[PDB]
Amino acid sequence: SMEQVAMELRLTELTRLLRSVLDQLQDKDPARIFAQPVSLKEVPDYLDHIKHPMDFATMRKRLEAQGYKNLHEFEEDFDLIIDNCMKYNARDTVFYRAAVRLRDQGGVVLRQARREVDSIG
Repeated sequence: SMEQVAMELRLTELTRLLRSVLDQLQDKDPARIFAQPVSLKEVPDYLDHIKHPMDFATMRKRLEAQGYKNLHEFEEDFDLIIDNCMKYNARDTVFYRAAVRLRDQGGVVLRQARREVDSIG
């Protein structure tokens, strides 16, 4: 149908906007602490601590399969990245501190993205 196509153009455009959002958030992580999944070879107990792992490469795979239906779902995944780190790592670690900084800096980007998603529909 013509509607399904219209729907698919909006998903594609949302994907377009979320790709730009993802690139902006990932620039706030110059150390690349959040770039890839925590290694289960290097942290074999990780899943005993963290039940839903997340990282920027995994978000990117979901993104490119148009797997985010709305901004809320995308934010949920970003928030997992931050929250998993803040639980697994202690407060006095470069990891925890990197997550705090990513959260603080990402807030600005996410604030405007919500306005853009509401605005452009």
